[PDB]
Amino acid sequence: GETEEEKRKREFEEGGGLPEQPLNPDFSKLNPLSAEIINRQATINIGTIGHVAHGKSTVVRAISGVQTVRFKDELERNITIKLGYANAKIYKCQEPTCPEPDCYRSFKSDKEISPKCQRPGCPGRYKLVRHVSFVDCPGHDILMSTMLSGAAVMDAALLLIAGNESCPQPQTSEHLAAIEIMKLKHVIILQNKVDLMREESALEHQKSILKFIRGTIADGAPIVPISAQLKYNIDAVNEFIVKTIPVPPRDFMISPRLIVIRSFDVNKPGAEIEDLKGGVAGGSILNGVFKLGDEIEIRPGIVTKDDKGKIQCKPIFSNIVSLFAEQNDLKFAVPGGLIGVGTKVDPTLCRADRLVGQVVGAKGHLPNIYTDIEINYFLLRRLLGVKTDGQKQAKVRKLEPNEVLMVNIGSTATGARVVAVKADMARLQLTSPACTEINEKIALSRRIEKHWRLIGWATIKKGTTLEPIA
Amino acid sequence: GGKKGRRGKNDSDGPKRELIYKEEGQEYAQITKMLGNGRVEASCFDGNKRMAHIRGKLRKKVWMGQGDIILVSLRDFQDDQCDVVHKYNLDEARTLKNQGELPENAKINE
Amino acid sequence: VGLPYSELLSRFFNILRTNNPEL
RNA sequence: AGCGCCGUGGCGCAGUGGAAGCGCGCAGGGCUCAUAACCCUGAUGUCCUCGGAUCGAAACCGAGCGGCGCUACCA
Ligand SMILES: Nc1nc2c(ncn2[C@@H]2O[C@H](COP(=O)(O)OP(=O)(O)CP(=O)(O)O)[C@@H](O)[C@H]2O)c(=O)[nH]1
Ligand SMILES: [Mg+2]
Ligand SMILES: [Mg+2]
Repeated sequence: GETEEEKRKREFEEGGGLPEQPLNPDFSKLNPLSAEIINRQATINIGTIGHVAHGKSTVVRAISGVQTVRFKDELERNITIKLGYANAKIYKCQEPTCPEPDCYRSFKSDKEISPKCQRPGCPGRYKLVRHVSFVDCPGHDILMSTMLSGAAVMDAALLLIAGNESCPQPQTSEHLAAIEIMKLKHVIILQNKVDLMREESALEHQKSILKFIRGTIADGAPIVPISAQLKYNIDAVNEFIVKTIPVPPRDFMISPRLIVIRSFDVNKPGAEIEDLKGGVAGGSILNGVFKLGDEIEIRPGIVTKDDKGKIQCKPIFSNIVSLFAEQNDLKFAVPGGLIGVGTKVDPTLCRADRLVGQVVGAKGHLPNIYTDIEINYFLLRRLLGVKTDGQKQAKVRKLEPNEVLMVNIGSTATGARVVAVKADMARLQLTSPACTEINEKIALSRRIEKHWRLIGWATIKKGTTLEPIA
Repeated sequence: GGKKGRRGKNDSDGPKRELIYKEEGQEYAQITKMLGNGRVEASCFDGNKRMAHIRGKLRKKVWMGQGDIILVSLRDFQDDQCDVVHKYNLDEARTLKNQGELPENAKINE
Repeated sequence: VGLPYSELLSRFFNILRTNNPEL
């Protein structure tokens, strides 16, 4: 007799609803597994990598249930530029009787804290063990800047390989090596095509996968069959996420910082402009804790060119009006998660792909912007992502002076020009300004086959500073 | 129409003729395409595409077009080519369609 | 180690075989 | 989601303030010994659906339906 919405509301109320975060909790006592932190904010960012026409948004919605938009009326089916966003709350069943593999379950953002166990015969609830944010990375040969920026943001990885297609996929190796660049070993390999794969052919494909990942830094990466259309084998993914991936070191003494990947203009059309909202910076906090109503500034900010050819950088000052997590308004920010900081920044400033991978620092801290950067780069022997028909896969050339190369400094995608080349170090001149705070591991890509190709990793060791104009 | 008609044989067989069946090599076929030099292409009801000559007593005596049922005599020495011998005027073709001497997958109706 | 892979793949195959006899 | 466009008789179009339109199709007839060309006559609607004024509505307008294009996926 009762409607299904009434049933869901009753379960939500019995499940504890969504407890509201305290206005000023004791910050030094909070951990990424605390109830006030875990109930409304994710703590681990898990990225998805895979070839095009393989299925990652389908896998994401199978795991989390939050769909990726796949927008712009022309990027709906082919590729996506901006990373996808998804949210899954990991739950475990307390009862010892039910088997461990199906104890875990990833539930949507609006799921209750203690929802009922959907398994027939088990009257138990669910315990929220971890909150994770699932982000889709673009696996396309030209789509590397966004992919590398996401990999920088990511704390865990999921590689997707199609069993029925060719066993060695060079774009998968590209993404795996890019993840190896940025010091991330928590990778869970997943086979997308298990429904349409034979008994011995699947074993051969798994053996080939094990053969491929032998010399790479990642060694004990778990490998798990999953389904994207039948939407099975999700609980094992939750178990492996909980076990193989521990909490990255991220606590409260570090200075507050933000790395914005995407920007949104909050202005609903049709309704009169009298009721509008400011500008949203979609950023991950790799370090620091934020609250409601803080004072921040985007260090690279506005880029302008004078009549004399000088690059002026304006730090975009902004008061944080609010911070939005996946579900509702929060009062404090847990480090290591993607958050939409809705500030007084112009919605016009957050209109296009403008605030794509830019660093933001709170007032009382001075990240340093640079024009010429003294970098230390390491290359690989062979280019990854090239499909050669059985003859000596592409060989990496040493970088030449006065060559335009795409450098992803943690989040900033800049076209650097080589000033000089040394045995292991180089000088890069940037027309687009970029910052440096502590390390900001750098991904290097070269234009060889008409598109950006990853060549190796690099680290900033020095830079020619520029003093921003207030 | 024209003054040609009075020069003709005046062979008026308007009444319903008795249709002729297939005899030891004579087989039914369907005109697929019209070619030049008084020659046609006939898809026979055996999965083959034979080249059928527009033949004597038939050249300028009856006028035949695309998609016409036809009776054609083969040649044992050369199977590829054959000769159109008789033409059925779309009425007894229906009768053969019900009796099904030809596969019914070849449906040609006005 | 690929030990957790084999059991999960076998469970997947059993589920597909039972739910979809046409395959 | 908003805004711009539209609402065949089979298709492309036209006037929309005075009531069924043209052309191209289709059917029949005519010219020609014969065909095409050409000429003549039709047989097809809810000029999308619900209302307001009006001798009059399809228009003029509004209380909506459906399809296209710009903003563009508008946390
Ligand atoms: N039959 C079958 N189809 C699958 C499976 N997994 C994914 N797909 C197909 O993937 C297609 C698109 O998935 P999607 O995740 O959106 O593409 P994508 O991999 O993100 C594109 P990019 O790699 O550039 O990001 C779906 O239509 C789906 O049919 C699978 O396991 N079986
Ligand atoms: Mg996606
Ligand atoms: Mg006579």
